[PDB]
Amino acid sequence: PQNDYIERHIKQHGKRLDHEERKRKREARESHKISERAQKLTGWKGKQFAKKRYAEKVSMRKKIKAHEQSKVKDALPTYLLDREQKFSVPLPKVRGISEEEMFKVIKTGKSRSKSWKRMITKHTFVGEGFTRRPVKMERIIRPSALRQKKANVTHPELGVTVFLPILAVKKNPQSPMYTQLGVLTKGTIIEVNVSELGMVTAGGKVVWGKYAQVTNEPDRDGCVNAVLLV
Amino acid sequence: MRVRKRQSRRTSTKLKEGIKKKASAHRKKEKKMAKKKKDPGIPSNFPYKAKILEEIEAKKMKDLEEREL
Amino acid sequence: VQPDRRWFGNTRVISQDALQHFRSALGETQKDTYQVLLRRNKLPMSLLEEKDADESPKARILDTESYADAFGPKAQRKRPRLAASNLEDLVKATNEDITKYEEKQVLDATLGGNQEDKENGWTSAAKEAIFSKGQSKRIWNELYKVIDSSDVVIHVLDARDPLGTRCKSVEEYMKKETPHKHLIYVLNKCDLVPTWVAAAWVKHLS
Amino acid sequence: MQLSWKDIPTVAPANDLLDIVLNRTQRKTPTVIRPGFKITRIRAFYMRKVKYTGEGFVEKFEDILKGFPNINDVHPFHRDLMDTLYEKNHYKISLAAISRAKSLVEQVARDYVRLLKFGQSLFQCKQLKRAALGRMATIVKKLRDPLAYLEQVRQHIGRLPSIDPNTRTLLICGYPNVGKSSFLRCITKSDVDVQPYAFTTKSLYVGHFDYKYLRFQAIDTPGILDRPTEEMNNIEMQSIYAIAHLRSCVLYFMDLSEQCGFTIEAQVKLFHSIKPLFANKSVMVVINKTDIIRPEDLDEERAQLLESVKEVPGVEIMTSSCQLEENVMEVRNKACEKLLASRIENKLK
Amino acid sequence: YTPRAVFKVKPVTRSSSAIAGHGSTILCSAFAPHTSSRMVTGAGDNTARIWDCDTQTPMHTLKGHYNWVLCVSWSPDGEVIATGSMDNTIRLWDPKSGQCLGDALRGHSKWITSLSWEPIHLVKPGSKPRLASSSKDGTIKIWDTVSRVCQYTMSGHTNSVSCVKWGGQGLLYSGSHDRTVRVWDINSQGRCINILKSHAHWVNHLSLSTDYALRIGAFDHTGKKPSTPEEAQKKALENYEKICKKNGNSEEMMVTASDDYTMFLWNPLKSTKPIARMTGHQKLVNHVAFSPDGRYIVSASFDNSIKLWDGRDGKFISTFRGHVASVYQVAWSSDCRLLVSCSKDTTLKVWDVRTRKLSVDLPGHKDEVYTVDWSVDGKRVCSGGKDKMVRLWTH
RNA sequence: GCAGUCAAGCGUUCAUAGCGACAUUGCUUUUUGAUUCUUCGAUGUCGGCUCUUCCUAUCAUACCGAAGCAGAAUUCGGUAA
RNA sequence: UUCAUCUAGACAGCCGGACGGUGGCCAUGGAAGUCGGAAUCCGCUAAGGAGUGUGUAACAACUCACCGGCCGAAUGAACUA
Ligand SMILES: Nc1nc2c(ncn2[C@@H]2O[C@H](COP(=O)(O)OP(=O)(O)OP(=O)(O)O)[C@@H](O)[C@H]2O)c(=O)[nH]1
Ligand SMILES: [Mg+2]
Repeated sequence: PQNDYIERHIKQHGKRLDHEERKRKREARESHKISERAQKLTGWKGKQFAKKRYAEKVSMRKKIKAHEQSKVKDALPTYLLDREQKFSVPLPKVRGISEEEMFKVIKTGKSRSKSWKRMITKHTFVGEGFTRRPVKMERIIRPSALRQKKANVTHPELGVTVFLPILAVKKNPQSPMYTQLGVLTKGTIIEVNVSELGMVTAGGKVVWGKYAQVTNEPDRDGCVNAVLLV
Repeated sequence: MRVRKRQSRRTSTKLKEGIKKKASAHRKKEKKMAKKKKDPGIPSNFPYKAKILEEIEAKKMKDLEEREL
Repeated sequence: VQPDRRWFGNTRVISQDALQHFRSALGETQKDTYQVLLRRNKLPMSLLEEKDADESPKARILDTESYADAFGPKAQRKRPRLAASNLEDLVKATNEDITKYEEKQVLDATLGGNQEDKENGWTSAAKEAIFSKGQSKRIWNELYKVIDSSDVVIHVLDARDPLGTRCKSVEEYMKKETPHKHLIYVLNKCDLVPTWVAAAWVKHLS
Repeated sequence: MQLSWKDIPTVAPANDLLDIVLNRTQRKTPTVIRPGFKITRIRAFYMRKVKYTGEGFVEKFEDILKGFPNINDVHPFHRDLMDTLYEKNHYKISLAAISRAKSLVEQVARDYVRLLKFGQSLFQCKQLKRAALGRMATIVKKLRDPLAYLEQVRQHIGRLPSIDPNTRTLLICGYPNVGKSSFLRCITKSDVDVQPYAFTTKSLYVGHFDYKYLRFQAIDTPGILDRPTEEMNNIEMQSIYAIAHLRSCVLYFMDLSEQCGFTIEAQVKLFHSIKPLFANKSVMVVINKTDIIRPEDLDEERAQLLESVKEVPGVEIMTSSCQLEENVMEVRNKACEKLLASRIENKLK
Repeated sequence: YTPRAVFKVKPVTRSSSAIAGHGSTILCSAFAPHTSSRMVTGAGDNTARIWDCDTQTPMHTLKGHYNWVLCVSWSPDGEVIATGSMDNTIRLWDPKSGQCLGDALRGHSKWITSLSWEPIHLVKPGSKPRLASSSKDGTIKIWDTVSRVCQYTMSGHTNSVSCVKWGGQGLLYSGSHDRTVRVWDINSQGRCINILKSHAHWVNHLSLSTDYALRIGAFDHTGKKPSTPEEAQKKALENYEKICKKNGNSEEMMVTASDDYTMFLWNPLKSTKPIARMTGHQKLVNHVAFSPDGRYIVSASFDNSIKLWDGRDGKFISTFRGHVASVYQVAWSSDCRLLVSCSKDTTLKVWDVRTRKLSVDLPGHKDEVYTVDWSVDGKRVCSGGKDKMVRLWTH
């Protein structure tokens, strides 16, 4: 067999003597077999089937609305067109984190009796000269798996979002110690690079650092999602 | 024809009282959301599809007119 | 978060003349092993960096021939790009291509080989589980523990084979994730290497 | 590999790949965890989910990578063949997209597991599980177009024949409607079209035949029209690259009749035209369709055109009533024999 | 040594009075190619404004349009205003009167992107520079500007023909999203002569080495007011050979921008092959030009760059760091020792080609800027657009 | 996950007060299958002989369905412990 | 429950027409409604799309959407419970 061999075969010999009255009856019977599979098919095959059929009916409704609309009947420049993309902070009143969440304890000794060590459990930001401090003296631990050096921050305008390195953190509600520590819980306002969004004011030298508030717990996921305040 | 286990439909008093508590908290939360008309008129298919609005207009030519005088 | 004029108060602007001033010493700055780096006083990379490349970034074709025109029953293309014209130059290409395929064929024929052994059917055994004594995660753990708890790192080589006991692939990570540690080298057990090689092996690595 | 790659599994479209791998991680892992168990047990539950899903995707992709024939650096004939066939550009860039996606999902898993070993409650870890799995899902959902392309390239290249580049060959070429496939079907066991229309084939068809207890492959090509090497087709550049790379005898097919709907002067024009690709072949042409015309009555310009044919080092104008199967054998033995001289004069150094 | 295109224009530094007007988003503004005062602006609506830079008042606004007008390029006599409008039609005008001259330009199908005119020293002294309008639909209609009807459309491109120019050898230059260049002539009457196939993604901003002069219409380094059309065309051919006689002959260079970064300079007259593989960008390049004295090629792009090349082959000369965003529309000075360039953001950054530095900045809108042109004495620029502010410049 | 567009339909009738499914749009490092010689803190102890049974969320074995499935070999799916 | 059609014959069925200007224009080896892009005209009509699909390498041929002949009474659609 070299090329389109089944098609050469179909044109030379044909199909089964009954491939037409089987296809026809299969079709006419699929209308019955759809309801059978909907009143049977227990347990997550029924969920997949129902969601799939909802998708289908949605698509068909989309299509027929579109066809009847087809039956009824800004101003970018040339160097640009045909290309496609109070003083209230958007987020006061975030929930409060007790000092038992976001502070885990680390008992020390084969006889676990002399703990004195704590471990931050929320995603932090550590800076640029982290360089972990000696084991005998360190009392707060922000483990390396929970660290961040950038944040995925969007813009109110331009309809954009970019990954920007986190320069430093300014305001962490519900503690000043959390701010000194650089813990990135939701609501915190971090000072992030903004070079790529490229803004110039009157005179407008150029800005390469801005303020932005985070809007998702970096624990229910790993990402940091923040939004800019133009 | 192997028959596989069927779920029991008994009580589980722990679960029954849990249902009471869940339902009550849900009602209260509903009342939180609670603290925060195109009347149908006339059904069709009626046989006396003539006399009705006629009687309403017989009323209205009086309810309007017994304001002025 | 109490309302403020910050937060909508811009923070970290920088000037034409500052970019002009500091884009200027990158092709100058006097760095030797007799001077190490301590601080940063961070400066805007995305603007101060990025020397020129003259390589013609690879063209893109996606937005011009999607997929269903490329191949498939749609196949909205029949004639090639760039539709070679010079027949003599083309047969030049194709004959030199077969001969050069023969050149690579003889590269592999000379170097190897394993095809005769795999036609005999046998294969080399399992390299022992002892030959994984340094590449355990229990070990690389403590490794990064000291990389992170260290203010600087000393990568001890041995004098008799530095080129074989470096095998770095860790300095690539170090320079980029924590540049402020400078990877001193000590070529240990030197005496087993005479003073002559004790100079040769440092002269081209310092 | 080589020689009619038919060993590539199947590229399920992106929604089906999502279904397959996710349903698989749902079935072949424990699915009952309770808030009450040790936090170690919860972390382990969700870690295993994420790592397993990652592995599943990675094997689904690694299979495709290790399977596809790797267009560049195989053999110039096949390289240019899949060029003219499946768009070398698109090919390489799609497979590269797949490799990038494989790396991406490995990274997704290897980050979210390092995270999960720090989760502190069933809900935190369940959220991490959903998060990593959803990120892998979009990573794969991106792969709509590459996979839809790869399915058809696979179902095509699988069918695609296998001609050894170096064994004794016999190329058959010329204009449409002349008799390429007539000769092939009449000489060797194959099934190639004969119907009276122009492009009676659309790709390279093969047929083996024996001679001196040895194996000789014969290759019918679609053919070429005028096409001054600027405008061509994927139909024509296949014959182009064939007559280029494959080094054996060639049979140019023309005619002097009412069929073969061009002009004889255009036929010899194309002969002169493809003369540049007749380098090391020792052509034999065939004055064909010689059953009723008795073509000894060809005019003086045809005489001059065959004089031009007799410029090449090794030439042969020969008649053949290609349906009188008792001369097609003389033609086959003649040509292959006059080839064996040069073939062995290579083999003996 | 080197020539000068001899003149001296001081380094521009002054935003003049930023002017209000019709509060929409300007796209393209055209200057009077003889006197250095008059700007015309079809903003983000149907209407069109005319203003002066030296009295800073609305110079008899050119109203009277029903749909969006797009791309305004001035005639070479200061008597005709054809204006790109995205509808299928166009309207003709004149600034001095600012009245309705005729009616629509029927026939087109989508937006009219670039406008061309006759070369000056070529056509009869006392004539009408005809036009070959383009569209988004690949058409090219050659109107005798008086009849404003075309006889023969030539259809080499199937893509969106966005660039039109008429070179001074009776030549043409058309440009479309087909990634390919097609040049015709006048004695064709429905024919294509020069088909150049280079790029893998489409073209943008087909350039010209005669653009400055053959859009000014024979005015000097001082920009007088001539009388005789014969001597005006003399001045045209004279400054022609003043600027284009680099290699002793006026072989019309053609360097067309691209997407694929294949930045290619050409010479259509005596060849089809290209010349200059002057690549190096990272993102899409949009704006390019030849220096007035044809001496170099300037390329500004979407990758924070500015490049000047060898105006003799297309060899690299200089690249000028110092940006944040894309670089849209770039206009030439008269001294040719200086450059202005509109970045994506507010600023309009200015340059130093004589010694290859940045001269200064000039910010002051509070939105995006679009248009940059030049005054016919090398003094002024008008720059309006998305900021709704037609900020005016001077030195 | 975050920031939006939708907009099915719902909302003292309220689309332009409001919501709002399925869809969708944005990177989290690049486009030619390049490498991968980059593994990052489990606060609580883990891992193994003999042995039995149960679940199905099936790897093999049985029987079927759809796949360019020629043959061969698979891929996916159904009943099935 | 809100909507229409219907003996100036409703629904389901058979049977008949489903046409000229016009292989509409581009693109090509062929693309005659049915690989592909751009609108969608008029004519005489009862209707008839510059064509719903199966089909041919290219038309044919079948079909639908659309009309009419036969029959002779409800049927259609969308929501709520
Ligand atoms: N009577 C006769 N007719 C011949 C002879 N040789 C060729 N022909 C004619 O050539 C036709 C053969 O058609 P094909 O072999 O398919 O030629 P083709 O169309 O170029 O074939 P492909 O290139 O594979 O598509 C026959 O039907 C004959 O009409 C011959 O020897 N005698
Ligand atoms: Mg034939």
